[PDB]
Amino acid sequence: HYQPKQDLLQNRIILVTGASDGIGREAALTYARYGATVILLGRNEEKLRRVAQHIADEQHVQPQWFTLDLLTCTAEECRQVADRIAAHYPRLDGVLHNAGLLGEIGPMSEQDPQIWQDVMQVNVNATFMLTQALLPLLLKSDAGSLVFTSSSVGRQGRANWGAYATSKFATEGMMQVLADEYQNRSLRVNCINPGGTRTSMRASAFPTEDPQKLKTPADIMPLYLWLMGDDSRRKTGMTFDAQPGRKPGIAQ
Amino acid sequence: MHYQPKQDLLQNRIILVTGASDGIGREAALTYARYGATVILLGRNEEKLRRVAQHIADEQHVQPQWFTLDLLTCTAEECRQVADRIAAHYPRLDGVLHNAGLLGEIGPMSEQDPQIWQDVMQVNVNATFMLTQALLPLLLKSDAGSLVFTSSSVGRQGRANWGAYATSKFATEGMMQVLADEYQNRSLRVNCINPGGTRTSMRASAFPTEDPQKLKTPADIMPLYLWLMGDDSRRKTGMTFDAQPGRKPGIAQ
Ligand SMILES: NC(=O)c1ccc[n+]([C@@H]2O[C@H](COP(=O)([O-])OP(=O)(O)OC[C@H]3O[C@@H](n4cnc5c(N)ncnc54)[C@H](OP(=O)(O)O)[C@@H]3O)[C@@H](O)[C@H]2O)c1
Ligand SMILES: NC(=O)c1ccc[n+]([C@@H]2O[C@H](COP(=O)([O-])OP(=O)(O)OC[C@H]3O[C@@H](n4cnc5c(N)ncnc54)[C@H](OP(=O)(O)O)[C@@H]3O)[C@@H](O)[C@H]2O)c1
Ligand SMILES: [Cl-]
Repeated sequence: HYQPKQDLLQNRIILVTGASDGIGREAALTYARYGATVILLGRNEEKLRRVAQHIADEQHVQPQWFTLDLLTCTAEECRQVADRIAAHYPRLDGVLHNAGLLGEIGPMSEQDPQIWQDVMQVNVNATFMLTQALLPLLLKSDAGSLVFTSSSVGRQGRANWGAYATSKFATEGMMQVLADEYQNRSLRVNCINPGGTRTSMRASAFPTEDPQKLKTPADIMPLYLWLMGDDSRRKTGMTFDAQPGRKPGIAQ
Repeated sequence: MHYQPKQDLLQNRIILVTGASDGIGREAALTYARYGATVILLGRNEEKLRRVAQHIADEQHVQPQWFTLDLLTCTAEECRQVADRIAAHYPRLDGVLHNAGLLGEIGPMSEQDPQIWQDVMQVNVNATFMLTQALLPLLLKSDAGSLVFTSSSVGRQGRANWGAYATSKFATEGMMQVLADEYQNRSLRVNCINPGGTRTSMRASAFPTEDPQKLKTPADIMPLYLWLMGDDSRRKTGMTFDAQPGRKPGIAQ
């Protein structure tokens, strides 16, 4: 139902994490198609260069990319990325925290403790540290938009989703704290729950699922566009479902 | 909450309490012993733990055992070693109260110390998970085990300046729900308790201008703690309960 003009994001500088594949890749491509100056973040250089070349072929402007491994980045290793961005851009109008680690799908009694900690580190701790590093740039926007990525399991825990579900609950908590802090300020903060979407992470979570029964990243982009454009400027502290009527769990 | 069980409610129940050296955990340990339980005290401060054990020994004439485990510094191995020590002395665990928690510092996200943030997540989420995992076999030996996590009002709705702590309490609720779902067809029930504003040092740290005399004490909120460990709550799982349902979240006015 949301069909914005093709220049919705013209002149908006938007950073996308996990831009090298799946939903983040589609978000980067789509934001560029809608006029934005996109900044790509990921850990795999070759995958990032590929997405950037795809965007340059269509927009005739090469977007910049930065590699940052959220699992191993120390507190200072995130601020360094913000300094590099600040050297080339005067502000950030949007930040989409899309990067995420699934970890292990299995019972709590078997959850590998190191993997548990890695999931919490990428999805929660490093996501927080990166956010802290980028807030100054976000506050230079006339109406900045900060978006975190949750999941169906971020609102209702489900058996065998261990660290990932716990990390998505944490994500919603973090978003709500930030939304309240910036309530009457220039920055809005919200979460997007994409719902079951056709990506390799989803296929790993549900190996018996038929991915053709799922919506594609392209299909769920309207919400992604809406949160970065001016139509959502009065909305903060909310978790929005990209697929409100989708039955949670494996596709039937 | 007018729950007033018989004084023998927890007779022949082995219950482990973390953060048993002060505040709510200390009160829970004393109260469970008074209601008949064989209490196991966990904390990081040996001297504090010994004092609480002695206090229970003075009244029950049966001194409960204590184990030291620092949740901020423990490894998965150290949790298994404690569960192994417990299994050596006890045949099961009928209850586990995860009461231990770290507040961190009240302040905006832009100012949050990343090391303190990590410390809060480590104690409240990661170490709480590791200990849970280590204790599941003992809990499953109970006829009706009860696993209880401790949340907060900010674990249901995030508010400004609560940073790592609010985030960790959301995580706590999530972890509890995963566990409840996994054990719903087994003998173990899993729930959360939100004690509400209670007169403790952590509460004073969270609200430095609050008059603590306007708060209920840990003793005053015990009915829910007893209820969750006794047979009257055996068909309840996956829920988050408020010890003070008639209190508006926030500073005491
Ligand atoms: N697809 C779904 O059904 C679904 C449902 C609900 C929520 N989500 C959420 O949607 C987001 C995107 O996931 P997706 O399905 O698109 O999965 P995906 O294709 O695996 O993409 C995940 C992205 O996160 C990046 N990433 C993982 N670990 C990283 C690290 N340590 N440092 C930096 N980047 C890292 C990945 O980089 P690499 O390319 O190097 O792997 C990748 O770009 C996640 O937050 C996920 O939890 C997805
Ligand atoms: N008081 C409230 O108004 C309130 C409200 C909502 C939720 N809660 C929750 O209630 C629980 C109890 O809090 P409280 O108010 O009783 O706080 P408290 O008086 O500070 O007690 C905290 C307990 O946790 C233990 N602890 C802290 N860090 C530890 C560590 N690294 N390793 C092992 N144990 C550690 C403490 O040990 P030490 O004795 O060595 O310091 C202490 O026994 C917490 O989970 C808290 O989040 C409290
Ligand atoms: Cl021993």
